[PDB]
Amino acid sequence: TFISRFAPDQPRKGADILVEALERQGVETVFAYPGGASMEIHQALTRSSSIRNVLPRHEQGGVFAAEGYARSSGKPGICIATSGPGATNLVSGLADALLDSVPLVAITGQVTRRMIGTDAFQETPIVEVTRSITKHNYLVMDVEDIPRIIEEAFFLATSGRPGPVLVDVPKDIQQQLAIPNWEQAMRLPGYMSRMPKPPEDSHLEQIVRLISESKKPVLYVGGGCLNSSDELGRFVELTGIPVASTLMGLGSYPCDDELSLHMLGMHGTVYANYAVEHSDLLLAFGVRFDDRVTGKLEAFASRAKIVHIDIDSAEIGKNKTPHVSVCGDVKLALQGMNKVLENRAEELKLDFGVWRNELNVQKQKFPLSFKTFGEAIPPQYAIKVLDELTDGKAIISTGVGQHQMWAAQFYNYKKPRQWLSSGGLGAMGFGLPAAIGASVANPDAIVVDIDGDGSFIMNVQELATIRVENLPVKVLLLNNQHLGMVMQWEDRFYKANRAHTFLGDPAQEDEIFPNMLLFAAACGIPAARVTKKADLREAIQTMLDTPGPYLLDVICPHQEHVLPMIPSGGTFNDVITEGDGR
Amino acid sequence: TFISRFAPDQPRKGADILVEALERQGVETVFAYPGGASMEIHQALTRSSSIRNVLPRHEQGGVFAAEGYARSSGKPGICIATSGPGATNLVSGLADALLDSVPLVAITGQVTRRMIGTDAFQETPIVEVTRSITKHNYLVMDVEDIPRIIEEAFFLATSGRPGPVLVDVPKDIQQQLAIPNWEQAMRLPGYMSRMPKPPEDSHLEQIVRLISESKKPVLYVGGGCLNSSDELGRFVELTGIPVASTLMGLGSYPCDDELSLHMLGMHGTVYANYAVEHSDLLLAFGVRFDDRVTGKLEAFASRAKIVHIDIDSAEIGKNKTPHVSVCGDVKLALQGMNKVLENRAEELKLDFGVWRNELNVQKQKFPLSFKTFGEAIPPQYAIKVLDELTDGKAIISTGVGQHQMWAAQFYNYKKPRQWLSSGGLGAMGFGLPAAIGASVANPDAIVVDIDGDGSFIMNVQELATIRVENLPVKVLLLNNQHLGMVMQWEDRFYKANRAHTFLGDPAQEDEIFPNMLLFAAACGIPAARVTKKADLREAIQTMLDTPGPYLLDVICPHQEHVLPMIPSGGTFNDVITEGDGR
Ligand SMILES: Cc1cc2nc3c(=O)[nH]c(=O)nc-3n(C[C@H](O)[C@H](O)[C@H](O)COP(=O)(O)OP(=O)(O)OC[C@H]3O[C@@H](n4cnc5c(N)ncnc54)[C@H](O)[C@@H]3O)c2cc1C
Ligand SMILES: Cc1cc2nc3c(=O)[nH]c(=O)nc-3n(C[C@H](O)[C@H](O)[C@H](O)COP(=O)(O)OP(=O)(O)OC[C@H]3O[C@@H](n4cnc5c(N)ncnc54)[C@H](O)[C@@H]3O)c2cc1C
Ligand SMILES: CCOC(=O)c1ccccc1S(=O)(=O)NC(=O)Nc1nc(Cl)cc(OC)n1
Ligand SMILES: CCOC(=O)c1ccccc1S(=O)(=O)NC(=O)Nc1nc(Cl)cc(OC)n1
Ligand SMILES: C/C(NCc1cnc(C)nc1N)=C(/S)CCOP(=O)([O-])OP(=O)([O-])O
Ligand SMILES: C/C(NCc1cnc(C)nc1N)=C(/S)CCOP(=O)([O-])OP(=O)([O-])O
Ligand SMILES: [Mg+2]
Ligand SMILES: [Mg+2]
Ligand SMILES: [Mg+2]
Ligand SMILES: [Mg+2]
Ligand SMILES: [Mg+2]
Repeated sequence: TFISRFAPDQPRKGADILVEALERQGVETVFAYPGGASMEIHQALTRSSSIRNVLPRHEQGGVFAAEGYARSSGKPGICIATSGPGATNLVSGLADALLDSVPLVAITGQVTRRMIGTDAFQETPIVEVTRSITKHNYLVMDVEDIPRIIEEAFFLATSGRPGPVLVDVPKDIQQQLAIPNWEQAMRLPGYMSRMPKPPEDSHLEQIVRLISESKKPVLYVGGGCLNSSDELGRFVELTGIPVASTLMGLGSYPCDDELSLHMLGMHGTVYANYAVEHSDLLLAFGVRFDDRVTGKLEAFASRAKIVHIDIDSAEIGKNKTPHVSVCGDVKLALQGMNKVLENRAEELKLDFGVWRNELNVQKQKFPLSFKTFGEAIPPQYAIKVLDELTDGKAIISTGVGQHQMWAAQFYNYKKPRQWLSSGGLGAMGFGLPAAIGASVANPDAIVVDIDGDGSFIMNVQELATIRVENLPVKVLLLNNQHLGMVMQWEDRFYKANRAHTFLGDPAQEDEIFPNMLLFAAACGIPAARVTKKADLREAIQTMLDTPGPYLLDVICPHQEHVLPMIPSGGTFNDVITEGDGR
Repeated sequence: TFISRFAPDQPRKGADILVEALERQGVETVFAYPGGASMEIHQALTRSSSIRNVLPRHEQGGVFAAEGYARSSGKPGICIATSGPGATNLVSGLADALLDSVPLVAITGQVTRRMIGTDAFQETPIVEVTRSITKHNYLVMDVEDIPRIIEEAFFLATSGRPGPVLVDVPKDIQQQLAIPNWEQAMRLPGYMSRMPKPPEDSHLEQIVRLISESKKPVLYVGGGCLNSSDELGRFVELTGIPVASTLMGLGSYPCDDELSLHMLGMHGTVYANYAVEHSDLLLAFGVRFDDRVTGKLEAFASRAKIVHIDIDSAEIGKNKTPHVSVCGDVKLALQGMNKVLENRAEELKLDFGVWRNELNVQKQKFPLSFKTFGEAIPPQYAIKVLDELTDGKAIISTGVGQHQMWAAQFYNYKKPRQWLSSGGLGAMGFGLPAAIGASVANPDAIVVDIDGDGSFIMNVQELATIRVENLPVKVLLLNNQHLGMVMQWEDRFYKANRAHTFLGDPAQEDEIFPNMLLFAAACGIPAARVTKKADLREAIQTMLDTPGPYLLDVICPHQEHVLPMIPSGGTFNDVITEGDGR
């Protein structure tokens, strides 16, 4: 039973209705940056005792923080911005949350209704702008629609395939007094009828049937399984099928397990891509068959019966035509198949040890390899040390680039929602604010931002947010003085011709630039730089043991390449297993 | 006669056609940030000897730099970004350039044509997103359309009412070889027929007629006069009409002149708003009648014959219905009226000294006033010192907030395109990157960023750009530890209830946070902080005399308010002339 701060017959500002609507949704944390068109909302936020605001230094940092809050908890992330430039600064985050299916609710202020369309001060048609990069958006035209729209927004952002929902609120609606009707019925008749049903036993038994008939089965696990950790693990015990995970599904099945094929795809392991290439049954659970994973669609699992389970009917058969499909919650589908596999255990006699050995041979012959050059710190080894000293229990957020892939390869995530990384959009500057949101969602957790010197500096202003909010955010900065991922493609396909990929100072060419330690110093964050590989273990240990925020500038040779690499649009026979920029 | 780097019969990559298309447009500087979908363009940029790339650290910094390049030169600014997150990071700049009518050409990379619509890697419908916040945009579907689209883009961005034009280029189009046809005809038949004609002598003589019949004429000069500096000055000699300028038109008529009413509007001087309130002839040249200037439209120039000259027919009569209108270039309209006023000089006998004295009385009774508290540095006085030591010849870019208004009030700009500030959108984080673009456009000029501690930190990452590019950018940081403009509205209309407007550290409440000097130190920029008013003159002099970049942290008491202030939607009789937050 909810307790309001106002009488049931007492009129209150629309902004106070908006905030209370968040309270009834269980919202404890918001990332709001104030502005002229949203001052009423910020005033109403101070009157709330249950909602905490984490003030960022940039609205892109605010929405990225809401993402980290969401990806690392399963809750929806809530960011609030003002009209005009405040709203447009959320755009990268909205498109990011859409492509990665992150539950997110963005509230933007707006000019008064009579000023809309008149090119008013700090006015942009944010609804018209964001319609193609959100799951849905609203323009509140009456104060009485606030309780219904906010309920629909949270329902749409979290149910089905999650995504971002933007709610544009004009200033006059925030000031207008009203008595909210919390018993309103949502106007989502078509969307709720389109919601998938629990999976039938008919479809589930045909899948278990195909599992017994198969001799080379591979699990293709993606971001749709982040809530099916236990159900997937139980499913693997009953089948023994190896698990190949995507960049988004990392942690769903423990990466340190003997049945784990780790990540597959363009920068996936050689054995994971081998398993899918030579499989006869591909169990695609919670994936969307991205070109980063498949490459050439005709050659991806070219001799496999493809079972695809997805809660979005639009994804089933979009890129890869499956044999058997199940449109519904993969969590329920695993529960139904676990009871079938458990009762009919002795009837099926499932044993794929021959197929597993065929893959375990590939593990030994083509594992994840990195080269150590003298005393220079290899970034892969730096991440592996972070895995050890944290026991694989840390929440890892990353930027985008070489360091993002190495954080995916050389860290063994044991649970889902430990791995926070922009996959679909691939937005740099994501790691640091996402670490902020993850730490507020998980205060007693180890949050480490494995960032790159290009990505880190983009939203470096959020270091101020980390200190002011006193968040124990660790920044493992893998500094290579380059836009490494773009530099790697320059070495491979453009004869190492540098096209504006060096981030340092050409005058002082051998000096590390900028001095990221002084960025942390400016915001009162203790920092340190480690260059020699011997000091690396003690440096990372100091970062973890030192309470509060900490930045560790880990210098790395820039000639490193992410391996292995399947070129874009290529097949498994085009995999690059060796080579760098030397 | 243009000289190509390729034979007229030699095939070349579409990216090389794109870059050469820029060369034929006279483009010398671009602000490009590389990414996977635009690597071909960046490779083609290195082959160009005439086009320089200024690599920012954030694409929002890139587009804002293109704005400063444009507003401070009259040329179009050119920014280039990759697909997905690179493109979405341009959004705030595009909407900014649209509302302020800044000539700007944005080029975004895109996934290959066959991948569009498939939710591909780093794909966003940037054309669908930006259609409502650009003058026009394109999606290049064939390599042969590049020479025509780039020509149309620059023509649309610069002709008529300027604005931003985005050109989305897929990756396969950049790689495809072709022989460009530079003699292509632009497909803009309706837009060119809609282009305004030179003004008729019929309309111009009726204006001069109304000038002689008027006894209280006021000039309402805005951003449309930035290229009519001489024509407007000559027009004032022949009429003697006082000049009230907008936030965008600052510098069109010298602010230090005896006929200058300085800025009018919400935060405009008392005498400028008085002149418009009690005028009988309002010569609105190059304005759009913003609510920041008019407030309540019915009371704005309620007893004045309104002559409106604008190159956009959509603006004539949108908010304020005029008596006489001229749809065309105000530069030509002034030339035509100057010949009429010069020949018929003795016939007209123009003398408004009675009206000028009525205003000069208001200048003495209600001037721009600031209060000095002990030794605390008043920001107004700090800007006035910058005016002295630079002789009013510096290029000033600002953020958005209290410091933006004080930079508009207490600096006497002598020429147009010295004042670079986000007016319509009002985007924070604009000053520092715009200063970058202005310095590259005007290397031998004094470029000073009068930024606020909130705005400055948003795009603080561009300090690295300033050092790497060795730009003599001065940063006059007016640090008040608050979001001052939002704080001012809290004091006036919300009983000084702080709603997330303090930017410092609440733990160390009296410590200046963050330490902006260390931000400059991180990027190898010499910096200094001045707190006592006595040291202010020497500190600013050191900033100017020290070659290269320099950051000056000017600490100011946060209780200052921007005065005078006409509340939003109010009239002249509601002007607030005194008060602060103490
Ligand atoms: C530089 C870079 C390199 C990359 N290279 C790789 C790579 O090598 N390998 C790789 O895997 N990724 C890579 N990516 C990321 C890639 O772009 C995609 O993010 C990823 O390939 C696709 O993730 P996904 O298949 O799990 O689908 P997601 O984006 O995670 O979407 C989840 C899917 O499952 C469905 N779903 C969601 N919830 C449920 C539910 N409860 N029940 C049932 N279904 C549900 C959804 O409808 C959706 O289709 C890279 C990214 C970057 C930036
Ligand atoms: C915090 C804040 C406070 C502000 N308060 C004020 C204030 O007090 N006073 C103020 O003035 N502004 C203020 N503004 C800015 C305000 O929002 C607008 O930018 C400004 O009021 C309008 O500028 P403008 O009238 O010159 O039109 P512009 O935006 O500069 O547009 C130029 C107009 O002239 C036309 N035009 C362009 N070129 C030509 C040409 N060659 N020939 C003929 N016509 C042409 C265009 O069609 C257009 O209509 C403030 C901004 C902020 C961020
Ligand atoms: C930025 C807010 O925009 C608006 O809401 C707005 C826009 C156009 C006309 C009237 C209003 S209003 O009268 O409904 N409200 C304001 O104008 N608020 C406002 N807040 C701040 Cl902090 C500053 C400002 O102008 C400088 N104006
Ligand atoms: C980010 C570029 O996006 C694309 O162009 C793209 C998208 C989807 C499918 C194929 C391509 S592609 O084969 O036409 N080109 C690439 O995929 N380029 C690319 N560049 C970098 Cl530097 C990295 C990368 O994947 C990590 N991919
Ligand atoms: C520029 C770019 N990609 C294009 C790009 C541009 N801008 C954004 C916001 N996102 C992306 N993905 C990359 S992956 C460079 C990464 O550089 P980094 O942050 O220092 O990481 P690393 O050097 O390990 O590759
Ligand atoms: C938050 C805000 N306005 C809302 C806002 C939010 N975000 C952006 C990008 N732009 C704007 N205009 C202002 S004007 C605060 C200005 O703070 P400042 O940069 O330190 O300048 P000052 O303190 O002098 O007002
Ligand atoms: Mg289908
Ligand atoms: Mg790097
Ligand atoms: Mg009209
Ligand atoms: Mg930034
Ligand atoms: Mg400030």
